[PDB]
Amino acid sequence: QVQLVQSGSEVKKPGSSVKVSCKASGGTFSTYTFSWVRQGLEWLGGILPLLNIANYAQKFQGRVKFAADKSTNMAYMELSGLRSDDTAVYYCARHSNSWFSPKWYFDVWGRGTLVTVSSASTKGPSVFPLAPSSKSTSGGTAALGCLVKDYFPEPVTVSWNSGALTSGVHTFPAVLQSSGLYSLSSVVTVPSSSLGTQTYICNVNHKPSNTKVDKKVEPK
Amino acid sequence: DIQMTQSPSSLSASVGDKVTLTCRSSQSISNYLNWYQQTPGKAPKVLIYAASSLQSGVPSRFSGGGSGTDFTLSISGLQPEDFATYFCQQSYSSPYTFGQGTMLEMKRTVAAPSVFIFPPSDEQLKSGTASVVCLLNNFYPREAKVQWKVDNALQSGNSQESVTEQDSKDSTYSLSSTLTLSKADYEKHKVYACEVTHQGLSSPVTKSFNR
Amino acid sequence: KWASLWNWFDITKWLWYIK
Repeated sequence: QVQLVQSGSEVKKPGSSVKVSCKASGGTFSTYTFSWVRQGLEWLGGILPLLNIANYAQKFQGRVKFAADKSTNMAYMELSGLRSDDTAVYYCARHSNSWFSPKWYFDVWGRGTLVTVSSASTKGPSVFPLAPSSKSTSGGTAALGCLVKDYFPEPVTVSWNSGALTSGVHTFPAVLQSSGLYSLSSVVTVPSSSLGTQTYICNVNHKPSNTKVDKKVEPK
Repeated sequence: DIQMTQSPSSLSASVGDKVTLTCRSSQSISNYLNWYQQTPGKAPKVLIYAASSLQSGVPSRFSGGGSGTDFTLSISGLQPEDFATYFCQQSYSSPYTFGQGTMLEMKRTVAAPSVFIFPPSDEQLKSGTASVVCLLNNFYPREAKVQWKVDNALQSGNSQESVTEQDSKDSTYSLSSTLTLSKADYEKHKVYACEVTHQGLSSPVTKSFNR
Repeated sequence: KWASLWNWFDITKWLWYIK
């Protein structure tokens, strides 16, 4: 199974450059072509490591470069002049081999590299309780949650009761605030008869900032 | 230079249904046309290439057809794992362009949301800010409207909302909306309310609290 | 990076052309 292993997530300021890496695993480059596709899906360009030739989309003229190390079976794309709208997941993808047919397709994909372009620096979230009350009950069931506010960059992981609570949990996609910082919420519906007897704790991990918070959510 | 257009943008269907998705190219591209499937958090995966050839391992319920400018992908007996996003892509000429995607969602009967409201926490108020959260839980269809009111005055530009993907347990959606004010503005008002409009509600529902 | 950026050389179909 020929697979593609990609380099880790990147956070870049506007006007800088980023180099994404893609390593062929379970196989070599051989005669194949490898492209980068970001995410709507958009092809940026690709490289033929065998001959050290690259193609590019005109949209990225003067902004994109490619390289490959045949010894390590690693290919690279450098994207320069970064803009906030370059924020995307960048997939490396192998083309099917044209020796069999020119009507090619992307037959192997990497897992993607998240590239965040922003003037913000890494910041851990504040975690606030969404307390259950009579305004969060619907007859036998109560709602509670945690507001995970003002962090950068993505992602954050939220668990409830260290994983002991999974049913009824909704963790929402983050929104990007006008401040350039992210915010999300995680909620759970529980039996309202459990509020005085069961402890509810939201566990929040923001690896980019080494932030780990456990917040008890109590009624008041 | 070649625009790819897909229709419909979103399709609701049931397990076992037969559906046909369409892709159109702005220029003739012979049969240099590929279909990919993508589920949230995962890279796309090819299903059909050269307009009608099935990639090894792809269930035979998938088929493709077309040559020139009009192309179709048919799923004859949708299975749960087929509820995904589908992209077409031309390999005829650079730049190699993708369609915008068709998302398949699961049908269910209309479900009204349960509405909950959360005042700001004491810990956030101490920091000088106030966020109020309104939760719409387990509703269908996805279309829903939330309107923030502060002492019955309609708010705009100070809130954001997020909607979950379709829940695999019950095929519903959930929505969270956050209204954020400074502590100073928050303490000048009393009644905070979110009003919710949805097909399952005969009339809009308001959840509120007094500061 | 330093591969030759030659859009006139179709890297997606060259093997088919060269047979």
